[PDB]
Parts: sequence; C-alpha cells; structure tokens
Amino acid sequence: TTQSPLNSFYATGTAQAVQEPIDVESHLDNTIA
Amino acid sequence: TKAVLSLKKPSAVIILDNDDYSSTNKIQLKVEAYYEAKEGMLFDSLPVILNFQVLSVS
Amino acid sequence: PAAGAQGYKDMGYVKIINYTDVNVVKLKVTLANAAQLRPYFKYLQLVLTSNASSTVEETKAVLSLKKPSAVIILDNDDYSSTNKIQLKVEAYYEAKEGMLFDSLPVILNFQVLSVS
Amino acid sequence: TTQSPLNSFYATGTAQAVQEPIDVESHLDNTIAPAAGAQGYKDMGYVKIINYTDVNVVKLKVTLANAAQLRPYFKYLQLVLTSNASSTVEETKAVLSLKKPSAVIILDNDDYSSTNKIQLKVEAYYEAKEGMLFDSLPVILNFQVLSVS
Ligand SMILES: *[C@@H]1O[C@H](CO)[C@@H](O)[C@H](O)[C@H]1NC(C)=O
Ligand SMILES: *[C@@H]1O[C@H](CO)[C@@H](O)[C@H](O)[C@H]1NC(C)=O
Ligand SMILES: [Ca+2]
Ligand SMILES: [Ca+2]
Ligand SMILES: [Ca+2]
Ligand SMILES: [Ca+2]
Ligand SMILES: [Ca+2]
Ligand SMILES: [Ca+2]
Repeated sequence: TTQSPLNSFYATGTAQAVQEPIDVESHLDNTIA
Repeated sequence: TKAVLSLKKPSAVIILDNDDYSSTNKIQLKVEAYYEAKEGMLFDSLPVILNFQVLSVS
Repeated sequence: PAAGAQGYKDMGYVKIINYTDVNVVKLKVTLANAAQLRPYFKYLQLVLTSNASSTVEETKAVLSLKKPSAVIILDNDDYSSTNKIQLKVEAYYEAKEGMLFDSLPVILNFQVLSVS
Repeated sequence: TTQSPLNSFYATGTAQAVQEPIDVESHLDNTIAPAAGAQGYKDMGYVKIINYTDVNVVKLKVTLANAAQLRPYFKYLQLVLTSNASSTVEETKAVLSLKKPSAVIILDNDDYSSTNKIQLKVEAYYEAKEGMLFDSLPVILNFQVLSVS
C-alpha cells in the first residue's frame, strides 16, 4: 500500500555562449608624410 | 502544437488522446526554441530542465 | 576544477538491493552536508537517472544546495535482473573565485518511507 | 522486538581545487636605448599566458606598476598590446600610457590557439627627456584576474 505523487519525470538540455559578436583586424599601412 | 512555454509563464496543461497514440504505445514530442541572449554575457555548461506531472488518467 | 571555473562532471553509480516479497519502494534522498559545502560553491546540482533497465532510462530527481531533498519512486520497470537498481550521479557546478582546498567529502543519505 | 528508523544508508564522494586559473611567463628581452631627447620607435618582446582545467574565458586587468618612477625620465611613453596567438586573428587589445596606466582586456575562445596558451607582444612609443642620462632602469607590468569562466 504505497501512495505515489506521480511527478518523478525530468528531461534536460544545455546551452552556451563562448565568443564575442565581432572580431576586428587592422591593415593601416600608410603614413601621412 | 500543444503548448508554448516561456520564462514569464512557465507552466502549461496538455491533453493526449486516441489520435496521438500512434503505434498504440508511444508519444513523440519535439521541442522548438526561440531565444535572445543577454548583451555581453559569456558562459558554458548551463542546463535546461523540464518536469512532468500526471493529473488524471483514464 | 580550477578555482572559479564552470564545469561538467560525472561521479559514479549506486547499487540498491531488494529482498523477499518486496515489489515497490518509496525513497527520500537528501544532501547531508549541504551547509558545509556552501562557502565553497556558488551552485551545485546533482542529477540522478535510473538506467538498470536497458530499455527505460529515466531521470528521477535533481538535487541542489537550495533544495537538498527529493522523493523518488521505484517500480516493476526499474527492477531489472529482478534484484538490483543502478543509479549514476550527474554533477553541475561552479567553484568560488580564488578558493583553494583539497580532501572535501560529499555525502548523500537514504531513508525508506514505504515499501510494498 | 526491535523498531528500526530505516535511515542508516550513506554514500560519499570527494572534490578538490589545488591550482590557480592562469600562469604567466615573461620574455621581454629588448631594451629601449635611444639618445638623450630623441623620439623613437621600438618593440620589446612577448608574454605567455597558460590556462588550466575547465577554463574558457578570462577577464584581466593590466597596469603600469612603476609609472611614478618613470615620470621624470620621459615626456610620454605608450605601450601597445596585441593578441597574435591565432595566426588568422591579430588584434590590438589595449594601449597603456603614463597618464592612463590601467586597462581591461578580454580573452575568448578565438584567442586560445593551441588550446593552451596566449601570446602577446608589447609595442612601445616614447620620447626621452632633454639632456637626461641614465642606465639600468626597469619597467614593470602587473596582472590581476577579475573573473574566469
Ligand atoms: C524485488 O522486486 C522485484 C520487482 O518488483 C521482484 O520481482 C523481486 O522478487 C524482488 N526481490 C525479492 C528478493 O523478493
Ligand atoms: C583553455 O581555454 C581553451 C579555450 O576556451 C579551452 O579549449 C581549454 O580546454 C582550456 N584549457 C584547459 C587546460 O582546460
Ligand atoms: Ca566564476
Ligand atoms: Ca568552463
Ligand atoms: Ca600556478
Ligand atoms: Ca626632444
Ligand atoms: Ca627620431
Ligand atoms: Ca573574439
């Protein structure tokens, strides 16, 4: 004679974010002379 | 489509009937997600958990 | 993990043995030393899944430092090989910033509420 | 006739953390050696950063420790730091000076090439004081970790 609560069910996922939106690189190779 | 869950209204109630029980023994439900991430927040290994509870069976 | 890192780890499994004229067991699982572990962690979550039946894998409870106790049900489907339950533990954690330590135990307790 | 409480069951695990998130090694082996009062252009070297278990993103603060000592010897002095460890992504992260000695930089998944180290060279621009002669003067940089994940 056991009474159960009937709520022992689960499901699991994951998420992440490990980088910045943009990357910037420079090529200014001229001199104001 | 049976229910839509969100961070403001996390709970919903659905009904499964004779039409859903194909192969007479199982239900298949996929999950669809829409999201927008916070600005400038970096993280990893964060779990998302869903719970099920039976209210009535017949 | 390293100090202040966010991680993902598994621990092991626990065996349960059931005896004569027993069919259904109701159990309560809690974290015995949650108070001691508070200064060392921002958060720590444990996931318990029943696997002993190769056809039915089920997660039964999730434990945390804020809600350390849970109640689970084991029934005819779980008792594969008719004599034992296998439950592995899944851990998610984030360590405190700049805290160093070693040889710290984690303790779990079991109590029977009803058997039939 | 014995009554049992039915709670004599236990299971035990362990945990530990015995190292700091990062390790830093220096290879600054060049000398700023101009004439007195000259305006110049020089490079210095590079610095290595090592990242350890379960570390993905590091937030750092870099400052000039002995800026006050260097003031009487220079009219201005600027340091340029660039991340290069990824052969595809070269990025300048911060510029340090005697008036604004501190800066905050971010290192992410793209920077961690070879999965284990960061390479940062130092670029210097300077103008020496007029008629000042000296030798054996050190330049010191300091690192502090603000957050790791
Ligand atoms: C343990 O429970 C199972 C499943 O209900 C049952 O078949 C088995 O007989 C029980 N074991 C013993 C030793 O009675
Ligand atoms: C260092 O960080 C990189 C990039 O996020 C990661 O791939 C690597 O596993 C980390 N190193 C260690 C030893 O955990
Ligand atoms: Ca942290
Ligand atoms: Ca991590
Ligand atoms: Ca070290
Ligand atoms: Ca001059
Ligand atoms: Ca010149
Ligand atoms: Ca980047």
